[PDB]
Amino acid sequence: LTCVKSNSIWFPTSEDCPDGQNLCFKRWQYISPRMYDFTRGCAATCPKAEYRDVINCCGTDKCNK
Repeated sequence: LTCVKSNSIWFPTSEDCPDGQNLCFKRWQYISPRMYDFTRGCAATCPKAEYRDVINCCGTDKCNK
């Protein structure tokens, strides 16, 4: 599986997922009313979304743009 990857170290790019990580995720973490951290990458499992920790996942190549 290949996913879009973007985080504190990576400008948007693509990652070939480590074996056993078969999900691509998009995640938003609340910092303040007008600020959040947006990240993208590979994952093994998808936790439930919450208001301040919003996540969605998918299992097709680069489906997490």
